[PDB]
Formats: sequence, C-alpha cells, structure tokens
Amino acid sequence: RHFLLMEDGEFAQSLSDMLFEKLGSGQTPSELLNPLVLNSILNKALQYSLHGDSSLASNLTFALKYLPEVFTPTAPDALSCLELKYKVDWPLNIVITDTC
Amino acid sequence: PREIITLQLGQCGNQIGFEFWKQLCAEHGISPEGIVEEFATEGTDRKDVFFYQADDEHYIPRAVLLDLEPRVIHSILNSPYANLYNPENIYLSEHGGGAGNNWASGFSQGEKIHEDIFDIIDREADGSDSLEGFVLCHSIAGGTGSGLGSYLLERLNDRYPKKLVQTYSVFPNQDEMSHVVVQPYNSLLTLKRLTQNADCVVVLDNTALNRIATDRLHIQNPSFSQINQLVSTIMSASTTTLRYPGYMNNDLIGLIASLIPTPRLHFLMTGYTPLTTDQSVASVRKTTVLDVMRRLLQPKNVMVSTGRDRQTNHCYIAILNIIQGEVDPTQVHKSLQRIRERKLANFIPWGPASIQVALSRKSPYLPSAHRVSGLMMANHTNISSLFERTCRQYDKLRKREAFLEQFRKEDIFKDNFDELDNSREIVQQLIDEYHA
Amino acid sequence: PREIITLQLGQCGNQIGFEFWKQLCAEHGISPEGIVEEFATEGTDRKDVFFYQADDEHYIPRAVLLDLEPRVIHSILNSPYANLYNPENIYLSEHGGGAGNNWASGFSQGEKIHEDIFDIIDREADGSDSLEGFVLCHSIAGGTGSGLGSYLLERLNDRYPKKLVQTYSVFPNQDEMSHVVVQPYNSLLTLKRLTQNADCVVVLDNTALNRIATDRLHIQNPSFSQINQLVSTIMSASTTTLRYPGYMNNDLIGLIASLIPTPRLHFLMTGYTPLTTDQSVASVRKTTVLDVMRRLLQPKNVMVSTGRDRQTNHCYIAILNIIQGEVDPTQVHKSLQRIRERKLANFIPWGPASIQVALSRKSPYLPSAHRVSGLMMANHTNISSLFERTCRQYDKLRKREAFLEQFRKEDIFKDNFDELDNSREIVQQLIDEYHA
Amino acid sequence: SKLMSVCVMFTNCLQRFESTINNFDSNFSAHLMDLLDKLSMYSTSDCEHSMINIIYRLDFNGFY
Repeated sequence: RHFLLMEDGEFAQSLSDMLFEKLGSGQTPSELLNPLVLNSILNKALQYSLHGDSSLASNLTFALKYLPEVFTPTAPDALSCLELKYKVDWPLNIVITDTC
Repeated sequence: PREIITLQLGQCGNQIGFEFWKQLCAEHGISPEGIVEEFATEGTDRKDVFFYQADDEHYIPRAVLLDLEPRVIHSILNSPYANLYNPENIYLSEHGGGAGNNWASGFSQGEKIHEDIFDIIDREADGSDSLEGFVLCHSIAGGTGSGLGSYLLERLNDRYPKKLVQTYSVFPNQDEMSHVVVQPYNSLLTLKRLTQNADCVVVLDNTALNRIATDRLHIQNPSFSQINQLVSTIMSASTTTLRYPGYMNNDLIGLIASLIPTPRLHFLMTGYTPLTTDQSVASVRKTTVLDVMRRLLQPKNVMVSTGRDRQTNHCYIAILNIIQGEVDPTQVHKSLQRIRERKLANFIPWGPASIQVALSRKSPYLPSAHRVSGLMMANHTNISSLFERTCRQYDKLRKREAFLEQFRKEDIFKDNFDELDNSREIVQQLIDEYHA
Repeated sequence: PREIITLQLGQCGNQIGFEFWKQLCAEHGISPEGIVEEFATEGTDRKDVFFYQADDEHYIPRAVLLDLEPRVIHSILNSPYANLYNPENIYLSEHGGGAGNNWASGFSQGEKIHEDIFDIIDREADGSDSLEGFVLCHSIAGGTGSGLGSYLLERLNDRYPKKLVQTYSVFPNQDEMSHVVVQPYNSLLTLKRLTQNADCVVVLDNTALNRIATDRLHIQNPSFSQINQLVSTIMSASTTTLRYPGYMNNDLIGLIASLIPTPRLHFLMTGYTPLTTDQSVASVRKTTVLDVMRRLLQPKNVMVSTGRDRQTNHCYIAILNIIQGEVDPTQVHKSLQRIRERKLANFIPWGPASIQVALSRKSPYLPSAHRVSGLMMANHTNISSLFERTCRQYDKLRKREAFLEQFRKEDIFKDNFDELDNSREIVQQLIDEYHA
Repeated sequence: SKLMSVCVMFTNCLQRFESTINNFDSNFSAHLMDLLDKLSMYSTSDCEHSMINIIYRLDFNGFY
C-alpha cells in the first residue's frame, strides 16, 4: 500500500522529483548505463524520505522498459515508462501471482 | 526537502508561535529536553518538516524571534520549553530593542541592523538544499510587528524569489480607540505589502475572537491568555497533511495553489468547530463524519467579521474541509454527496467551484484518536466588508487632522496615504468584478 | 618504532602539555607512580608510542619543558602527577631563566646555552632507532614561547632532516592591547618560521576559546584554568589512531600526509562537539553516528575566527571526520552517504576533494565507552581572514612609530619587517590562486 | 601494474639530489584513461543487484 497504492505519499512526492528529472521525452541517453544510474536513484529516493528499513526494500525492484519517444529511436520515458516491480519470495507466493 | 522557516515577529507574533512549538511536542510524543517515549517514529512517520533535522534526536525548531519589546521574551526562559530553543540561533541572553512604539521605528531600524538581520537567519536557509519558503508569523496590531514586518516583505522578495510566501497574520481589535489611535495607519501600510509584496495571507480577526471566547469557553474577564489557544491548534491543523503522512496537497505549496483564484485575492476564511472537553463522553458511540461538515459552511465557526445579509450577491469559489484522525473513510464520499442538495455555498456563475476534502491520521494520543476535528479554509468574496470597515475608519481619521503632523517628522516626506487607498479599492473592485 | 618527542615550551605551552600527560594516565588505566589496574594491556593494545618504553612498567613521558618563567614549573611539583616526570631528563630542582619579556631575549639565549640545549634532549633521540619526528608544543603569545621557539625550528631542520615536524601551537588573544603591545611583532616572526622552517601547524585561536567557553560551559569570569580543558582532549583525540590500535593513518605521518595540499598551506581547522556532562543521561537509547557529522561541517564547533559570508568563494579541499569509541560501523558508510546531497563543503573546481572518516576504540572507561565523540581536522581556504587580520594590525602599528626604537637595540641591525610582510602575502595570494 | 609504475617513476626523481615532469604527465593521463575504462567495466557488470550498487558508490567517491 505504501509503494504501489501511494498512501504514504512521500514516495510519490519523490516520484514527482523523478518526474522533475525527465521533462519531456525523448531527450535521454540510450546507453546501458541508463538503467544503471536510474535504478539506483529510486532506491536512493526512499532514504531521501527517511522511511522503512531494507527488509521491505528488497521487495521493490524497478525495471526500465524500452519504448520509443522520439518514435523512430528509443529514449524511454519516466512519466509512463518507469515501472515498479514487486517481488515474489520464498514463503509468500499464495499472495502474489503474475496476474496481480 | 520541505523545510519551512517560520518568521515569528512582534509582540503578538512571538506569543502565538511560542505555544505553536509547544503544541508540536505533545503530538510528536517528544519532550523539549529529551526523548522519553518511543511513540515518535512508530506513530508519527515524519517529523523533520518544521523542526530542524536531528543531531542527537533533538529536533531543533527552525524559528527566529525578533521584537523591540523585551517583555515577551523574558516570559519564555523561565518556562521549561525554552531549552528546546537555542540561545545562538536568534539571540543570546539580555536581548533588547527600541523604546518604543511607532510604525516608522521598525521601518527605519531595518536598514541600520541590515547587516545582522541578514546574517544569522540565512544560516538556516542553506541547511536544506531545497527550501520550501518563508512564513511571516507576525502581527498587525501595534507598531512593533507592523513596522519591521513590512521591511522583510520587500527584501526577501528578490533575494529569495523562488520561495513560497504566505503568512498567518492576526488582525487588530477595533472596539474602542483610546489606548491605541495609530491603528488605521500601521494596518493599511502593512496591508499593501500583504497583497503585492506577498502572495497569500491567513486572516485572523480580533473582534471575532471574543465572539468565540464567550461562545463556548465561558469567561467573564477577557484576558490575553486565551488568544493563544484558538490560534495554536489551527496552525498545527493546517500542516496535518504536511507533518503527518498524507498523499495529496501534502506540501504548503500544495494547499495554497488549489485555493487562490488570482493575486491580490488571497484572504482565506478559517473555521474550526471542536473546542469543548465535555464532548468527549459521547464520542464513544461512533460519532460520524456526516454531521461535522454541515456546520462548517454554516456561519458559526468563522473567525471573520462579515455581513450576514451580504452573502446572497457573493459567491464561494474555493472551500477546503479538512478532517483529521478517525474519519471512517467509507462515508467521506457520503458527506460530500449531501453538499450539492443544500447549496449552502453560492457558486460563481462564470466558472466551476470546488469542495476539496482531505484526511490525515492524527497523533497517537487519547484526545486526538477519539474526537473528530474539522478545519476549514474557505475563500468567500464577502471579505471586502472588512476592507470597507478599515477604509471607512481610514478616511474619517484623515479629516480629523489626526497624526498628520505627529507622523511625518521621521523618514516620511511625501503623502503616501492615497497610495494605500487606491490599491485597497483596487482589491475591493476586482473582487466584485470577479463574478461576471 | 613510532616514538615522538614533544617539545613543550613557553608559559602557555607547558600548561597545555601538563594536563595532556595527565589525560593519558586516566585513559591508559595507569597511575603516575604505580600500576594498580590490569586494564592497561588487555584493554589498551599499545602504550609505547608517546611514553618512553618501560623499565619497571613505569611509562616515562618523552617530554622536555623549558621556560624562562619559573612560575609555571613551581605549580607542578606539588601536584601528585609530577613524580611521573623525571628530575634528570629536563632540569633538576630550582630551575630558572631570564628576567624576562622579549622576543629577542629567547632568540639570543638559544646560542649562549647552545651546548646544553642540544645535549640532554638528544639523549631521548637515540633510544629508538626509528624516530618519528618532533612536535613543538609551544606558544605564540608572549615573548617566552615565541622568542626561543623560532630558534629550534631552524637548527632541527638540518640536524634532523628526515623527521616530521608539525606543531599544536596556540594563537594569542586580540581583544585589547593594554597589557601586551608587542603582540603583532613576536607573532609574525614565528609565523614565518611556521611555513618555510616548518611543515605543518595546528592552529588554536584564543578569541574562539571564550566563544566556546561561554557557549555551553556557563562561566562569568574567564580564567586561565579553562584553557587546558578544550586543548588536552583534542590532543589525545588526534592520536587515537596512533595510540589505540588502528589500521589506516595510524601514524602521525599518515594523517598529515592526506590533508596538506602544498607547503605553506597547512593551517588546519579543528572542531570538537561533545563537551557537556548532562548529555550522558540520554545516550543510553542508542544515539547513532548519523547525526554527529551533520554538525561538524556546520560552523558551530570551530576554533578559528573566520568570516561568515566568505565561504561561498572559498572551497574545502581536505576534511577529516574522526569518530571514536562506539561507532556502530554498519551505518558509518550511511553517514558518508548523506554528505553529497547537502554539499555543505564547497569543493575545489580544479581537482577532487575527500571526506575521510576513521575509527578507533576508546579507553575501557564509562564516560568513554558510552558517548559518541567527533574530532574534526578541516582544511578550508578562508584561513586568510586571520592572516588579513594579523597583517592589518601589523602595518597599522608601524605607522604609529611603535616599538621601532625600543626593539632594535639588541641583535637587530636591519629592517626585517617587510621580510615577514611579503612572505605572509605570498601565503595569502597562493591560497586564492589555488582554486583555478 | 600501471599505477605501481608511476609511483616507481615518482620515487626515483625524489631520490635524486627538465624532462621527468612530462614523463609523469604522460603517464598520468595514461592511467586516467584506463581507470575511465575501468569505470565503464564496473557499470557494465551484470545489470543486477547491489554488487553494482556498491561499486557505483566506489565510482562516485572517486569522482568528487
């Protein structure tokens, strides 16, 4: 609820700062370092709001998908092409499936 | 992140901010000299938004307090809540001021202590690399809070241009004019700076205080010790989306952005119902949210002296209804269902209106997690009745030859009196023009 | 191995080194006349790095104390910590000196006792076959510590060329100029020897002492009995990697090598927060390391009188942040995580900067194994403000015809005053040039 | 081995008591290009979990 439904809005307010790092698409790099520094800054954004331990922070992962925004080449968005991925772990698998 | 620096200033602005910081420790579960309860982090999910961030789990207040009168600060250090304040951020021991009672005193004292007034208050600015803004917790009554407060509304407009300015300013009392007589002069000089040199204000009338102070509070002799009780709760009530974890309009630039129609129209009407302690014995039976906002639009909790028969040709444009603590949110859309059927708010015929409702969980405390609380931030166009009251008391005083020879000896060479009169009528004409 | 010989010299340098050795016995678990506790070897893993190595488990201090005034040494032998000192290493009973108050007195007394001053202090040099270096624990105030201390900075530069030189020198007080008036003359003569005839210094201002001595210490009449309390702790704090078992920069040539950018730029800013005994009752709740280094870069614990508005065009190059005792090292990388987000240190635009953090376990003692301690060794380029303060007080005094006829009768035949002025401006110009 | 050779190159010109400084500057830029190539080799590791996050914090600490 705190990181998908956004009812502790400090993470989604920090998403607005991640929305303040795109500013239109596409003008962003297409290197493989483009997921490398962008998967980090969302993990760094949770400590920027001072909430939660690292026990649930392993359940959040970010997968930067690839979609064209200049529409002939790729330069993927973070307004609608940045996605949080919740994890499936060892005891909790009857709660989370692939459809959800 | 979202750090706000409060600018407590004047004889009345320092006392209303003294219990504002004293209110914050009782709800954060902290002591002003220590941390004895563990309720500060499990119950409250955010604390470093008005306090300075911790060095030893000691949340320093981000506050500055300047006044010409040393009497307001000598009633502070003997109280046990002054050790939370620092004796190096603002002043050390034995701080003084002027003599002193004049609007031209603090207006002329701003440029002679210009080096020191822009030195120690800027040390708290670069503590966070993303500053929210400045709130001037000052006064309009007297010449102390009105004289020096008009200077900082000008020089902080260009030195810090990308910061939010919005003040919780208290209006003076207009019952008799014997002890003070300079009240129409120093008020309108600051009121010009509150519209063009300031974005938003939060009005707090004095004649409407004793309307509430004898309503349910049952006092016989009105003292100044009751003026801090109505004011300090609604200050902490206004930051419940900002201090406690909320989602939408959880910043101070979130709330004020959704209510201001235009510049020089920013005077927000405030309302707050629950102030009685014997209501507590009957809130155990699930007192709902369906009855608490029917009385907000009803003119009973208002803190603005306005006309009762002038609401038919005036129209609400923006109305805020903040519920706190236990809300029972399965019926909060049910409370907003009943708004359109009564039409207690007159709507503007040129554009849409908005009734915004929001919620946030309160402090883990027994008088807070049991009783429903409703904070109102209205915006109605009948606020020109106060501006008609102040202007009619302004031009009547200039025909009686009052304070025209006693006021222009120091630092006033030209007549700037009609410079305040036309700009006040510009506000009063654009309000009635705003509903076409 | 790593034996350092301290050169305690002068009226103020002998008293700040007297309680420096007195601080070392309380943390080593030893008595100055015996060994009553077994905590000296199981708790402390290294003791023979400032003391002389033992002959009967009596760790002799490797110290020499010369002064013209016999008053500083007559307040020593009645104290019970003087039996640890030896009456044959420096002087026997009834040692004296000059009359005497002059910079030219000790500068001329160095070559008339030249045979004896290089005889008994060299007996401690060949005790260890790998000597670390020499620290001149001398003073700048007065003519006693400044007159004779400038002589040993020259003759020990070539007789011992492969040894580290670095001093913990105290700066004099510049409040009024009534009791002493020779203060601009004897200070700049030693300050030239501190840059070209000496590698590094550790500055200790006097006007910044009473800024801290009335900050949290709460005194009304400033005495000289408080000058030894701020100084003796940070001296033992600087050798915590060297005395207690550490790994990296565990030598005195380890710490100073990672902070000096260039010769004649070696003036290091010092900071030390925890000096209050009533903090002890709230450190039981796991006070962390995440809040102790947020206030080091904040200019509150500094011992250097510098400008507050001169830090925007100046840049930090090297900053040391030493934590001691209980560190909780699983969050010490977490404390260094928050440094880049604030950018409280201005970084040099030509090259990289460095925030070095290190730790070492403290003494097995209850006020030491409970409360977090932070020692700062900064290097900021705003240190020319003190050099602009001393030079403006130097050329103004030479135009008033002050001490030009009263100072050149003994051993001064040519004007060496502009020899100190240009070399001081060479330091002040190469500091601002260093950030291109 | 390139980093050890420049400090071997350093310690002999400090051992003496012209041309050595441009030999140092050419060997300074040579290992600067290789650490930048090493800096890309850390960030092209596996596109994975915290072992790329630890070595990233190596890389920003060497940058400021």
